[PDB]
Amino acid sequence: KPRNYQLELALPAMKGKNTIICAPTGCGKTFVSLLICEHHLKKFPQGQKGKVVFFANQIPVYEQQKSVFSKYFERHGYRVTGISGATAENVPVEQIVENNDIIILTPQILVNNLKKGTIPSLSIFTLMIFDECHNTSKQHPYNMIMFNYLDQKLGGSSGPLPQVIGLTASVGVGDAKNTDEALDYICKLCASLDASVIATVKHNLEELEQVVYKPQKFFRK
Amino acid sequence: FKPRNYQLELALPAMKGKNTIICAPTGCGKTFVSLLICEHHLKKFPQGQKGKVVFFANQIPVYEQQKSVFSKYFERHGYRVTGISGATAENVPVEQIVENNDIIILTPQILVNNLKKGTIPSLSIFTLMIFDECHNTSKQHPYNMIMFNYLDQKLGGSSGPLPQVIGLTASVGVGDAKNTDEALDYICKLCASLDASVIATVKHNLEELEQVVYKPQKFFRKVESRISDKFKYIIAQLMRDTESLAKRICKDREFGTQKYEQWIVTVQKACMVFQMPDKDEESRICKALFLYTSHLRKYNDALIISEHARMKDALDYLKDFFSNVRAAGFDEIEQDLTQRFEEKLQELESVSRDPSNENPKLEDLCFILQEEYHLNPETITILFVKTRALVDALKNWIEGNPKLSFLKPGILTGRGKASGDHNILIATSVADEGIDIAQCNLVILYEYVGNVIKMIQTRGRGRARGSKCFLLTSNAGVIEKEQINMYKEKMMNDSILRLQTWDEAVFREKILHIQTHEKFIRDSVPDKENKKLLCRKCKALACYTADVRVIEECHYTVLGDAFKECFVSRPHPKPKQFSSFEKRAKIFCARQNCSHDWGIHVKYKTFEIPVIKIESFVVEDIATGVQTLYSKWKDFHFEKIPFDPAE
Amino acid sequence: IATSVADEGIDIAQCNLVILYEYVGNVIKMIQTRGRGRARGSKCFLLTSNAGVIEKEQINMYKEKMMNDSILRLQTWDEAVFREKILHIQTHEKFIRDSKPVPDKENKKLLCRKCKALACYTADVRVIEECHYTVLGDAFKECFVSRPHPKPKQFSSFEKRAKIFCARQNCSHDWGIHVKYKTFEIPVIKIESFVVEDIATGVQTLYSKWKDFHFEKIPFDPAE
Amino acid sequence: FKPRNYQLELALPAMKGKNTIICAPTGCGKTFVSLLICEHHLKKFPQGQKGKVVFFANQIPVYEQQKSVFSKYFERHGYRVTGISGATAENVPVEQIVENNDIIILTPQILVNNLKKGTIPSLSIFTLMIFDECHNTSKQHPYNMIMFNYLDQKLGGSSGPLPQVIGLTASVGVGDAKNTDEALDYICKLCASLDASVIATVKHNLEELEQVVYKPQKFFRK
RNA sequence: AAUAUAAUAGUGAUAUUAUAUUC
RNA sequence: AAUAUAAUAGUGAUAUUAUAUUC
RNA sequence: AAUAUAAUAGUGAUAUUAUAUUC
RNA sequence: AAUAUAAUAGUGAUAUUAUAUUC
Ligand SMILES: *O[C@H]1[C@@H](O)[C@H](n2cnc3c(=O)[nH]c(N)nc32)O[C@@H]1COP(=O)(O)OP(=O)(O)OP(=O)(O)O
Ligand SMILES: *O[C@H]1[C@@H](O)[C@H](n2cnc3c(=O)[nH]c(N)nc32)O[C@@H]1COP(=O)(O)OP(=O)(O)OP(=O)(O)O
Ligand SMILES: *O[C@H]1[C@@H](O)[C@H](n2cnc3c(=O)[nH]c(N)nc32)O[C@@H]1COP(=O)(O)OP(=O)(O)OP(=O)(O)O
Ligand SMILES: *O[C@H]1[C@@H](O)[C@H](n2cnc3c(=O)[nH]c(N)nc32)O[C@@H]1COP(=O)(O)OP(=O)(O)OP(=O)(O)O
Ligand SMILES: [Mg+2]
Ligand SMILES: [Mg+2]
Ligand SMILES: [Mg+2]
Ligand SMILES: [Mg+2]
Ligand SMILES: [Zn+2]
Ligand SMILES: [Zn+2]
Repeated sequence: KPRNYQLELALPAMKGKNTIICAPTGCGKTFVSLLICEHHLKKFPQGQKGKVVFFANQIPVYEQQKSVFSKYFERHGYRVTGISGATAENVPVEQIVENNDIIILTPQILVNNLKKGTIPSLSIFTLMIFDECHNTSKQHPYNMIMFNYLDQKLGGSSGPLPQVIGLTASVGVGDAKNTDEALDYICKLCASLDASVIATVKHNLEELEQVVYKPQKFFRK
Repeated sequence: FKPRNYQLELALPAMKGKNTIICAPTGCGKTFVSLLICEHHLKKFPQGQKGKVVFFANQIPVYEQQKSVFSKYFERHGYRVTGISGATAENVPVEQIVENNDIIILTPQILVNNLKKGTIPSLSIFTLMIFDECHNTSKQHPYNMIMFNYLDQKLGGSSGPLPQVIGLTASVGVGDAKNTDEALDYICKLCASLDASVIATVKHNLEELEQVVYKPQKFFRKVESRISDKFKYIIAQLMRDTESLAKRICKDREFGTQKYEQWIVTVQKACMVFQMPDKDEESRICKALFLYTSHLRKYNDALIISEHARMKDALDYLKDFFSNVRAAGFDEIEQDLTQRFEEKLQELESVSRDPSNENPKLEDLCFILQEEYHLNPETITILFVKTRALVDALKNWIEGNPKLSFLKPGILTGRGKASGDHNILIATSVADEGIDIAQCNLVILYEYVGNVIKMIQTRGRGRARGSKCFLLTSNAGVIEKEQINMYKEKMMNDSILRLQTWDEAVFREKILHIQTHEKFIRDSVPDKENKKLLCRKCKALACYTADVRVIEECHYTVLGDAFKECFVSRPHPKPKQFSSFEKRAKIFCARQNCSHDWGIHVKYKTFEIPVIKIESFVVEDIATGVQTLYSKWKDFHFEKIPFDPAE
Repeated sequence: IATSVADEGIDIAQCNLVILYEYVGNVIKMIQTRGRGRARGSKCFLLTSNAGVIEKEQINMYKEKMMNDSILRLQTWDEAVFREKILHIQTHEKFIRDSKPVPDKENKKLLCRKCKALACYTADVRVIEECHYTVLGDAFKECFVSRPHPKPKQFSSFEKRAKIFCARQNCSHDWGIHVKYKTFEIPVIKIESFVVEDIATGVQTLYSKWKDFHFEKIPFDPAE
Repeated sequence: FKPRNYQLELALPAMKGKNTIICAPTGCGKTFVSLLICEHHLKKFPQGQKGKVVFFANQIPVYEQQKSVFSKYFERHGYRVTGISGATAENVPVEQIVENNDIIILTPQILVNNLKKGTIPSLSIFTLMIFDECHNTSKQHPYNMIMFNYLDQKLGGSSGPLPQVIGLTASVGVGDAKNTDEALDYICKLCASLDASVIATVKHNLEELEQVVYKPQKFFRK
């Protein structure tokens, strides 16, 4: 039984919109991910099937997400697998991606396999989820994958592209000294993830504030 | 191809770029007129430009026919012909299909819907429009919606180019006009609806036209009603005993008439809103009342059927009814009523097996058929009746009659809830002209009441010289209706010939006036608290208005696993795909074999969902307790939550 | 409160009290049930009004003694000899294991076991993947009702959607299920709900399982 | 309608997805055979997928007839039928026309020219191909050019999905063959041209067929 | 302009003519 | 679900039924 | 639809019911 | 080996160090 604000955060994503989901740490973004993935996979007709890729930037988060998704989606008939640096070598990555509906990856695997050529395009995925998506910027692996995405989009490749969902507790304003510059930075981040929507808790705020409380900060000089 | 002179004469005003209503007798070959107009229209453009024609067929057979003819004819000229009907309208790029074809055959609802969605931005994309049976352009008919768009663009400041409008009809109609002047008004309003400045009729070439389409002679047969009803004498006792049974539970007009039908329907709707503290008892007596009024209705129907046909046919109607009832299941009330019916069955079949009781109308009909087939054994007949029950009735009556043995009957009805060997074709009615069938040199109208347009159109079956049309009735009013319809035709032709004499400019001015007036006329709080939806028969709880979702601002479905326990289902007798929906099965009330029809079960996109009609339910307000009944979902006013796939 | 659990199953909370109410089982389940009593001081009561049940599980205890003793005996044997004996038993079992009735092509009639209404014909019955049986034609569709399945499940290539019942005079006898199989939406019927009348003879016989019903079973062809 | 048994028999190898040359006497109603195969082909696809059938008529009258019949038959089932001939082939978005229609009747030269022009990138857009009078596939005839494209795609390194291929003929021909072995070679070469692994003829149902198409008695007047 | 079939001349590729079709 | 026609009830917007069509 | 276990009649293959599981 | 963040120096690209991660 999901909390209301989780449904509220998941709603723009479930409508097929590329979305940056911004909510405080500990609000249970995992279940949001599960809802988005479930709705995304079940929406496809009989003659078609979706493929979801979940990017976790760290091995503990990788294993956790892999376990949770495997336990949750085994029932619905979706095969969940994962590729980390340990199991990434001397394996048919293309087949592993092809033979599974949900694939949990550390971004470096996809970067390496993309530039190596084993995975020709991102068109193989119908959905992408970046955990801690604020990391998409500069030379970070996230941003490299997204560079592949945008290179395909802005080019004449004319191939189908996956829906992109970011997840973060903060997008960040960067070095911005004022709200205008902040707006520009946030816009550039949205551009990085090709997101047209930023989802935050609005209607359900009072419920959210009964879960994650803001601690008091003191300054000792 | 060798076109007749009157066809060129009719097509001439349209070829001059004039918006034109083409009025000519049914069967004169209007298709060739359309072909000529389209060919000339397409070939008139310079090299750097091209025209786009859209043809409106109101019915699918006409759609396929016209699409085929236009494709076969215009392929050699380098013009692509396509079509979009209800079947092929879904999940297709309508805009591109229109853009990539020169001639497009369409059922009007496609264009109305696509204009409403905005997929087709403007009517400016067409340089020519052709309305088949253009007399249908009026009121809320799809044709008139299209023309609403057209005139909204013309009278507006958009200043976009508009297509030439060509209507086609056998009769424009005078409407309700009691005199020629008012008829002139109606015709002018029609011309305003189609934005037509010209009414084209055959004048110079009439002598050629009259050698193709001949006017059949019309005879009026006025007969007497059957002199004595034994059948109604005894069945009025079953109506009386049933309304006496109803007279036990109630705590609260002639038989065999429409008045009694209206009364018993209003009563049936009155019994659904009665309430008690005990709800199960309420369900019992409401089911009882529903059943009583139902049997009453069926008995009434039997009376009427036997008025217009054999008493055996009415008896068999009731027997079919009770057969179905027996198939439904054993209900105490139904078993009772069927029992009391079965008590009188012997007496009844005793009373319709007698040759003495045969109705005067069927005797006279038999006389007509006998004489006409005696004179001409090769005669092909078509027999129009009001109801399908009468279709079956006369179907059985003909082959159940030894004297009519030369007849080989056939059936023509609608789909919904000479060289061959069929000599006579019994039918209900056919919308407009339709596809040409075998020529009938005998047309029998049995208790038929039409309008002037249908009268003029039915002549198309009699095109051959020597065709005859009889009107047989016991009502004596029907005669008068047909006669005043003939007078209406006179008014029509005279008013048309008067309009043709006007200066075209002045006529355009009057038309513009009418159009602007009509546009002026045309341009002229939902309840948020939860309601209950109860069965209209057993008063059982079916749904809550919070569970109801609205798909495409039209169809209504239900969410939750709760509703799945309230209904049963059986595969749909007539599986049909409407819009984006595909009919699968019928859903009925599941409580104690109530089996009341709640709606249908359909496949919509990826979902398998039930769709219900408010007509089958009673709306109870939780707060007040007041129960209400509703026409259609349009008249039910509450805030309707759109269907969300993500919900 | 529970009915039964196959084998050990998932590990549950530790119960220091296990009560068997009119319960009868084998030695294996007896030893497995102890797994819920792992902690010291756990107790197991067997409560019955039958002088038999007690006797049953004590001969089960004796069976356990025999088991442990026999295992202790087998563990003293030489592994080579044991391999030899095992191979002997294996070959024997394979010999026993390595060691079809003529189908009836006469058209039968499948009648409702309750109301004796005609449901199906054996000419209409088609077999999907050697196991499940369906009914062709639009004739069958007027013989049955359907209700949304209370426990929809996916088995193999099939998806359960509705349950189907008899339509005649509210017989409502359970004839089978209605399923989505590949591209087709089709009913699947069980023979245990029907009576077979060969009306050549006029004889009515009853079959519990489909594989015990021998008639001509034609494969399901999408190309029909 | 009510198909004759030999028609179902002839269509059966095609309805199982095999590339098939159908060889039957002239006037046995091959039209309804095509209708059967096409209907089954289009209805076999799941919801999220759809097929595209292309019918090759070598002559304009046959083109118009087949276009008409297919249109009248498949309109009710929700399949758009169209056609492209020499008259309608110029200054039109042929690629879009192919894309936006389920059943397309072509004269072969349209497909040849449009394949060569590049407007139709691959035959992978069609899930089914039907050649009327398929014995014409040989030498430089347009049919054989189309099949050259097909076979170049098949035998080539990168090969996408390929359409099922159904030929229709009264006679496959033996060529100049002077004996049954050379005839066998010619027939095998023809089957190789159309990529057909099955030759369907009427065998089980022969009596029914011989009640429909009778063989005229031939006399020679010297 | 291209394609097919037939007859012909030639050992053959082909060539002439006849016939049909297509873009 | 929408639309048209006819009869009936009402002064009428409408309403009921019948018939047909469309999406 | 298959599989296992238990009770019950049969000497037994089995059969009925109960329970549980799997595809 | 790659990447991110922070401090510091520099107008800046960057550079040093610290910290963390990934392959
Ligand atoms: O070289 C040919 C050709 O370029 C052109 N031509 C004439 N008809 C066609 C045609 O149907 N298709 C194509 N692709 N090209 C065509 O004309 C040149 C020769 O002219 P002709 O005198 O031989 O042709 P004409 O129209 O006078 O007579 P015919 O075509 O009926 O035989
Ligand atoms: O409210 C209606 C409607 O939502 C839906 N429905 C049924 N047929 C159609 C249709 O042709 N076009 C549209 N837009 N909507 C349709 O069903 C609801 C009512 O169900 P019914 O019981 O009246 O439908 P049924 O098939 O049983 O009768 P009928 O359609 O043959 O007259
Ligand atoms: O003959 C059976 C069978 O073909 C099919 N069926 C039903 N459930 C399954 C299943 O779990 N696995 C397989 N392989 N096949 C199955 O249904 C036919 C009989 O229908 P039932 O009424 O017995 O099945 P139902 O769902 O109504 O009851 P239940 O078995 O789940 O309890
Ligand atoms: O140039 C580097 C590099 O080639 C190699 N190396 C060491 N660790 C890694 C690694 O995690 N991933 C990759 N791709 N390459 C690696 O060693 C060379 C330098 O040796 P170092 O002394 O700097 O590395 P070392 O293991 O000794 O120290 P540390 O990296 O654990 O702190
Ligand atoms: Mg799917
Ligand atoms: Mg053939
Ligand atoms: Mg499909
Ligand atoms: Mg060519
Ligand atoms: Zn009910
Ligand atoms: Zn039954």
